[PDB]
Amino acid sequence: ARLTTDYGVKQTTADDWLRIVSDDKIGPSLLEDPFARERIMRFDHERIPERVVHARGSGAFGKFKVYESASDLTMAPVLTDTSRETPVFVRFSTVLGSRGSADTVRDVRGFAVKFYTEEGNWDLVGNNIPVFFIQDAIKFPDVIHAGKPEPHNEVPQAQSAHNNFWDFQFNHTEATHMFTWAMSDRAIPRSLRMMQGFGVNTYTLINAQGKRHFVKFHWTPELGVHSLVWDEALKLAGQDPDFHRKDLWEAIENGAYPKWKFGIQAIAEEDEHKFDFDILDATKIWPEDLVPVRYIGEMELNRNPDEFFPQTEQIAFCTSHVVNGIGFSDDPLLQGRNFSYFDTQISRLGVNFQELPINRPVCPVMNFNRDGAMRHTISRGTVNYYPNRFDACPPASLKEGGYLEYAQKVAGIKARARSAKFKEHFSQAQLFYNSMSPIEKQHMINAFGFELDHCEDPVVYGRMVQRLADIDLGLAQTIAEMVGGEAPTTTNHPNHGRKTINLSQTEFPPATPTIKSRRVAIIIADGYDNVAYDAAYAAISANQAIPLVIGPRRSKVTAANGSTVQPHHHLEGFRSTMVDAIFIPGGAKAAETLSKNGRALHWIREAFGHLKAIGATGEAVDLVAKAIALPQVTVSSEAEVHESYGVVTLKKVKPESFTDAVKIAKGAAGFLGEFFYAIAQHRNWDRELDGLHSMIAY
Amino acid sequence: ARLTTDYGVKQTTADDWLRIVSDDKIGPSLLEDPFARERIMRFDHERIPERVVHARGSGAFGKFKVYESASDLTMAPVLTDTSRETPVFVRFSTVLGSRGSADTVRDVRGFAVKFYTEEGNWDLVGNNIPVFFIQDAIKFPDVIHAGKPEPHNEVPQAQSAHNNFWDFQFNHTEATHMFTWAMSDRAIPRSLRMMQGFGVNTYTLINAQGKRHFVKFHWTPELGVHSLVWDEALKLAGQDPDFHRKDLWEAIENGAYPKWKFGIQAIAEEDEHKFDFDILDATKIWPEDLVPVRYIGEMELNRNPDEFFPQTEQIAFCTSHVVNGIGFSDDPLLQGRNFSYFDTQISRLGVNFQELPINRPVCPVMNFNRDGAMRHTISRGTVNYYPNRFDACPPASLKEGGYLEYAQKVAGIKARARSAKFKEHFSQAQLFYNSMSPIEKQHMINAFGFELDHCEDPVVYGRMVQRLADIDLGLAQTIAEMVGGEAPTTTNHPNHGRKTINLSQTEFPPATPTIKSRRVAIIIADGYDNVAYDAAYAAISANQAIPLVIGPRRSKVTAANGSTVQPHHHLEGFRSTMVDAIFIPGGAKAAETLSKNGRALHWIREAFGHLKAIGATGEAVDLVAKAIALPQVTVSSEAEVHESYGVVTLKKVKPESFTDAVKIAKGAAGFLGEFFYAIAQHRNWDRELDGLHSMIAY
Amino acid sequence: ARLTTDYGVKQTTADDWLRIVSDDKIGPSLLEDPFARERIMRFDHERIPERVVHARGSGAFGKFKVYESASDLTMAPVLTDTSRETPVFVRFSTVLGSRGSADTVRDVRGFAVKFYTEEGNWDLVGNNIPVFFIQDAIKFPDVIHAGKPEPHNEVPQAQSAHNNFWDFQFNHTEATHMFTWAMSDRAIPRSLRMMQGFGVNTYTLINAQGKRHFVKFHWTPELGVHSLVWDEALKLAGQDPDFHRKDLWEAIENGAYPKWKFGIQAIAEEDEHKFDFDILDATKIWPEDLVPVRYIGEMELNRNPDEFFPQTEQIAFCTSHVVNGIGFSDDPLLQGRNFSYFDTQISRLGVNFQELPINRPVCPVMNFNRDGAMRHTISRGTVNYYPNRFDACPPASLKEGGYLEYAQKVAGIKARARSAKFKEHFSQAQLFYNSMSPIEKQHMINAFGFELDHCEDPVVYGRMVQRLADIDLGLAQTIAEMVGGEAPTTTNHPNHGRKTINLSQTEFPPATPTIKSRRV
Ligand code: HDD
Ligand code: HDD
Ligand code: HDD
Repeated sequence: ARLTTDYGVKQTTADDWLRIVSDDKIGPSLLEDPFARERIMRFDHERIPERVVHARGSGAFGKFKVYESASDLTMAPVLTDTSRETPVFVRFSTVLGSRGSADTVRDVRGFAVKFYTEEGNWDLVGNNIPVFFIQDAIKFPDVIHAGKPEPHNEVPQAQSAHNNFWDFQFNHTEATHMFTWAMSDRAIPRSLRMMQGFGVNTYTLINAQGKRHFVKFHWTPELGVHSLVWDEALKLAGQDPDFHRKDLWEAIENGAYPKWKFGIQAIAEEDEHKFDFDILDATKIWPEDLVPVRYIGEMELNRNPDEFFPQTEQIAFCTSHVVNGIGFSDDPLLQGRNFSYFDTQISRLGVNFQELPINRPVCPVMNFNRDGAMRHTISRGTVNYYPNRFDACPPASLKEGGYLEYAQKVAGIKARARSAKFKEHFSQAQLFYNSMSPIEKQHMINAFGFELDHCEDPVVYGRMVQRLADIDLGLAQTIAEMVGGEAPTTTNHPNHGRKTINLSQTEFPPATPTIKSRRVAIIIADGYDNVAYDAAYAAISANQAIPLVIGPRRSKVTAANGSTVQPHHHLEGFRSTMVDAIFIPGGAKAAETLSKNGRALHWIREAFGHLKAIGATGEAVDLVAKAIALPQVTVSSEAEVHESYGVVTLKKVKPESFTDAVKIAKGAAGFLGEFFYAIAQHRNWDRELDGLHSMIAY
Repeated sequence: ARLTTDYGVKQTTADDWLRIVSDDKIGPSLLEDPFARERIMRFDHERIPERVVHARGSGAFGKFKVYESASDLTMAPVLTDTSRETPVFVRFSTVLGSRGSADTVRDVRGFAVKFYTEEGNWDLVGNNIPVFFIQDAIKFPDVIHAGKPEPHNEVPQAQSAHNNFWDFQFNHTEATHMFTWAMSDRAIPRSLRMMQGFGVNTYTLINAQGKRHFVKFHWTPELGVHSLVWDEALKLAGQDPDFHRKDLWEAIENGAYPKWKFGIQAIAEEDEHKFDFDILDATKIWPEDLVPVRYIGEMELNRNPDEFFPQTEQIAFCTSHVVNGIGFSDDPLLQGRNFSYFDTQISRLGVNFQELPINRPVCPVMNFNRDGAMRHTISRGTVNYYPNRFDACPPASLKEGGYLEYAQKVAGIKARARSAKFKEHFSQAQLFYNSMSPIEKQHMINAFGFELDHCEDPVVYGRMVQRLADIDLGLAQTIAEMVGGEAPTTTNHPNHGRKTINLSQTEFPPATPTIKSRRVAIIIADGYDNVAYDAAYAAISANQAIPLVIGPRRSKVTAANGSTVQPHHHLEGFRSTMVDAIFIPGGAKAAETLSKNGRALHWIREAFGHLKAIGATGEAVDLVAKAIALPQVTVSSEAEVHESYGVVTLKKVKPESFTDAVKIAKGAAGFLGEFFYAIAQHRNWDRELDGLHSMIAY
Repeated sequence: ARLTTDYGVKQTTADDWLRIVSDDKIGPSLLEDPFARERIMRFDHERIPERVVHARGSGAFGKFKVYESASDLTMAPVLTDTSRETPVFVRFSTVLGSRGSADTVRDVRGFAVKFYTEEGNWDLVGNNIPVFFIQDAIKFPDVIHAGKPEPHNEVPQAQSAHNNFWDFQFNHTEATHMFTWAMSDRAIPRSLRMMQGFGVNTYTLINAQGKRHFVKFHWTPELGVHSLVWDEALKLAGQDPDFHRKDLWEAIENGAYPKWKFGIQAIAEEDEHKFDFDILDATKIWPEDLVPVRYIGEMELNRNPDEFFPQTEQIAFCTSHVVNGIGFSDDPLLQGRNFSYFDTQISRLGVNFQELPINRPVCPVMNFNRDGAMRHTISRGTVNYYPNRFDACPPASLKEGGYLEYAQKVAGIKARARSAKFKEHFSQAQLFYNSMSPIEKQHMINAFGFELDHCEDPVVYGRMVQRLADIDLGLAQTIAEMVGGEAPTTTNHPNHGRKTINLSQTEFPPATPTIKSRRV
């Protein structure tokens, strides 16, 4: 392999333009040089427009397969064939930010899946939140413009924390349910692999008998639903803007393929109008206590892209992409969406976007669509229209797999309006808030407090405080004292206190106790205990977790016994925000050095403040106890394992200390068991519920 | 094969949009319909920008091979390997007209060849005229804008016959030589298969020893150089705007692959400054009496495109495309061209145009050029720059085929100017006019007369008449009496009368006497002589010519003997302008009917006026004689074959009449032989030289 | 004012698509609706390609004026007229990051100024660092690709802290001087209003007598040169990615218009070859102890944009934009740059980009350039070429202000190579490091330590440790103990210890003691 021009001509150098030159005097560059001009021209035109929304995203290839046929609901083979595996590509994303914005901002997350079925491409373009801000697609530009950077100065980037966003939220009551979800932990996921996915809009399924069902699609992570805490999310946005992109890529590269269970909620054609809300209203969820989610399949991502730009950046999804057996409903949000995903590709990619490798279906494509810019397809023949004398490219009958258009009855008048049930805008917002656990309510309170603090206009946060009273009077009062304004004492939308299942993240734990893919920092310094170090390192690895050694330097650290190791990073190059938990082995010399290292003390205080599991043995126990300096947090004093607020310690290490079985469960006996259990729980919420984090500086 | 969307979903119909409908009442179309929107969207975006120049063109695939190695001049394998065949695609075109303009207008013709060599793509982007209007590329917009439709009203289409064109010709004397060629028969070729091709600019060749030669490339048709006459060219422009496109496609489909000999003119590096003119001046030819053309190869076109748009419309050529062993010179016209063919593709096709099938090289392409709109190429790897730690994609040394940049010495100052010899602008214009045969001079005179007649501004044609005196005083006078103005009696640029070889088309006859691919109309009517008909039809076919039967109707025509035939076209659907010659068999009843048919009489008079061969036997002889009504044109009276001005007749057909050998040569004995000889001569110029065409109304 | 379509038809609502509907049942949306389709279509096509480099940036309007005529160096009125004020628009930016990336990352900062002079638009497209990574423009794609997110996974965003960047730095020694500047505090400015600006390449000035001078342009902040500290810069990148954009907008809105002094370094045509380095080598600075900076003007930014997208996002600069009296040199980096700023606009904006309000000159434009996509200009007349019979749009003579092309002598051969003096790649890197104050050296050490820590390939940081020995042996040892690798004990490029003036930020304090614009 040797350097060539794009037209195949080999070149002798990639370092000099053709110019006039002499040993002692340089001259002008020549216009004639085709190699140089081509290099610069290709470079000059590398960029294409970013997606108008969901510009920041990461994707991977995978496979989908149903383990239970849904033939009773649909005749689409992708959902009925339990023997075939369907290839997919999934792109996750944020919504408001442009291409270089951070992964860990507070925002809705896109969850788009392209199913390359034998019957054509089916795209399920969803989000990690089940509802949306608006009921009619016509207002998408309004809500997006309001959330995006303000027009005069293009501030702020990838943030809803500003005047215009909250101005729209207050003035468009349809969005009430949505901004409640937006302030919940759902909007700051720990990993794209640890969040749900939803079709959001109401679609339809048609079976072999022609019977139709209205449906909602669900994706549920087998690792469970987990989130970051705000201070941590903001730090990561700067310290590692690629946190989620790297998290996904790393897991797949390590063989920890993320999986999701695929479920369907179905309502028979005949029961369309049997609910208090309109089942086609995208600002409404279908309470699972009324319509259960039926899980029938599983999807896993098992292969990273070969090259990001031609694949992840150029992939195009659209709600318009449906295969036989799957259809649309009169959902007024979905209806306008179909128009958009085709239209936008014209300028973002080009009219022939379906020819791009990543977008092409895996089955035969036959039609008379022709030409267009950058056309690669060459079609032989003298005819390009139907009907024609050769009966070339005839339509497919229904029996041959032709798309079945449900003959839905339609009656009414042409008008710019929605039906009666769409007028209800507060009930589910209250239901959602009511269903949140205490810690989740606290996080939402902190979110409103931060967001409205960043609204400079007293009219904006003042009005929002009034609106919050329509969700919960107590909530309004708390926010009012935090950001200003006056919380009303009454409301025309009383909160009756009902709650529902499967809304709180507490109802989505991992399929089984695990710490798979979690990152655990092992903090050391010269003189560390090689014994505790070796035990933890092996146990972390053997439990599919990632051990990351952090030391004062990234060259060499010497253990108390003389053995050495090269840490992965030094204390200044990384931060606790980047890991799931920290472990510090003993060694008097090491503990003393770390106790005088401000950066190290911060690692401990921050990990504590961010509610992460902390484990320490030997002399490191006193290090942690003194770093935290909280009487509420007790530690081991002898050879007994001790746990307090997710802080696991063992001061006196004995021969049996690391011989106990490693059981990831409540009330484990050994040190590693209890430590891993704290990690498996993701975060220690009691630490925050008891206000301990508020006492620490991090 | 069944109808599907571009994303692979089978459809049941291509005739109805999804709408609200009932048996007796139709309703509105639905926005949700993805199949219909995709159909219309693809259609809405089918067009791409036409080429800014040479927009109207036709192309085909073929092969090239040298039969004599030019290793003494270059080490480029494409010009030294006599055992390999190099695939090529050639696109011919006009210059000024937009996409739907006519093939047979008066204009320079493009002759672009893309050589898909094993060492990369080499493009020889030439024209059918050896020189150009300007010396510096910076003025291309000026000459093109002047010739193109005038800006205020966009008139006229594909014509140099208007004020602005001739305004520029007069004011920019560098163009004198060129407009002389433009008014010659070279600008109205009979077929793209019957014209020469030239690189025009001076290129360079470098051999294995590193020695360089300045060169000119030539393409010479084996069918010879032939042209149409003006009245005919204009009629065809309307009657069949695709005349040349069809001519090329038909010949190839019929197995008559057009061929050209490839030749090179070479001047040693050391003799660069040994001529009166600058050898890098594109407004100058290298007189073949001074520098002979060395023919070393042959190219043939043998395959029509599979689909016009993705291939012929999207192919991109550029002077920048050169392979090792071939280089550029300081030709100030060529220098700027190199910049243009890359630049223009950005908007016409797209930055990734080299990825299109038709443009891709046939050898490996390896470099770090990346991304860009509509990117199909996927490159695995973590590096995309040089130098890199994996030494990925290193440059090729000269021994490995790396492009050799000649270390040409350069000395002077930075300035917007040309050197001394470039200042000569009239000598070769005179040489060209002097070298033209009498008939060619007459055709040029008629051209200037027609072109200037179409110039509304007295200042424009008035000045041009003055300029013509700088070419030939007699020419100026003749044009002045034809279009107005006052021809000067003197000139500061005397024409010394010298002539040179290989300029007149008379010096480019076919490789051997032939009528291959020529079209011959056989005009009949009920009662025609089946004998003469059968004889001519078989002889035409057996000599690789195309017999086209033309009758009063296109259903059935009955011969005098009762046999029948269905003509290819009726008299009103075709015209003599579309064929090379006409033949009319006998049959008293047929001749009588045709003698009273105005359209038929016109076929004869027009064929005569356009100088085409006319053959007739039996009763058709009197038909032709009376249709032409010229004493100067004599015809057979007995059983003897008679020829007069390309009109071949035989009044009394005998058993031996069609048993003579068919010899295409001067003074043949048989009727078919003499008739075919007249056809092989292309046109009868004596007919025009003696003013016989002027006596006929057609 | 009432809601209308783009074609002027008033609408009754912006909340509902036209559909089939009844009091109790909603129906499908109608295809016929032009108002709704137009709303969504305009929205669907709002975005245009971001700049291939310097995608993240912020700008403002201002004015420039020379207080001392430089007529001895040039006859360009913008630099000789002390009575006129020249309007300008300035866009500041980072280099590697895409549009939504953070303001406070470690990176070179772009400092582009468009001068709307009466004699045409003059753009001075500079950076906040005086030198560059490469000597020949042909390698721009290499250094940019190396620094940008790696191709397979598009990681990391707006950071030089990764394998490929440091792989290129080590392997292309021309970049040694540059990466030293990149690790200094210059790459993490506290404010765009507190950093210098440099033309970087060597330009030329021609006076009324036709005499030429080779020059370097300088912008020096009156508030002084100040920087953030790393931990702070990283936190801000997440806590307020618009920190610099807001800093600039706020200051201007509050009436604290940022100012810069404009200076010129000039070398007479005759002394072109009198230095150890080639004066046209962009990897070299002209030591101010050898060639002093002559300050002659001042520029201030005093007005924020009316709308970011049509102005700040769409503005196009190019080194090709020079007015009479200002020209180019054979600087092999500048030479290729001229080609690029015109070419890239074709896909980023469109061929008629010069018609956009923000790009249009303030003086008459007359030529025969025509058509092109989205053409707004309408030209009356039947002629569009030169020469023509009406002598329409004739050229301007030199006395009439026509651009003066210096008749520079040129002699040599056509070849892909640079001259002798370009071969020196380490001297100034050492000079720069030597000139840094103790605190600045410490910050650079911390930078190398952080950057190389983020290089996963032992070969990458291992080689860089070896390269650092060519700058300073002590530096290499310190970095080696911080990130790994083995610091060599010797070097073929000894550091002689010489220092020079005006490199350390300590030599650029505010014009006068102040806390103006500071937040407390
Ligand atoms: C009619 C306009 C409209 C409406 C009402 C919505 N969107 Fe949308 N969306 C677009 C118009 C759009 C778009 C402008 O057409 C985008 C960006 C560019 C593109 O390719 O598609 C897009 C992309 C886009 C993506 C990114 C696909 C990718 O990764 O490329 C996701 C995940 C969603 N949308 C999700 C949703 C959800 C869950 C919605 C609420 C039910 C929603 N969108 C309503
Ligand atoms: C610098 C500008 C310039 C100059 C001085 C010329 N041309 Fe050119 N030509 C172009 C700029 C151009 C172009 C604008 O770049 C075109 C049209 C679009 C395209 O692809 O290439 C083109 C196309 C084009 C084609 C058509 C290739 C095809 O079939 O696509 C031919 C045959 C020529 N040119 C021939 C010539 C000859 C024989 C010239 C005189 C020696 C000449 N051109 C001078
Ligand atoms: C030949 C390629 C090339 C080279 C060698 C450089 N650049 Fe460049 N630069 C471009 C090719 C480019 C570009 C690709 O054409 C850009 C981005 C898109 C655009 O409009 O211009 C650009 C933009 C760009 C901008 C942003 C203008 C804005 O705000 O829009 C600045 C400040 C610079 N460059 C500064 C420099 C400096 C100080 C350089 C070293 C002396 C340099 N560039 C070398």
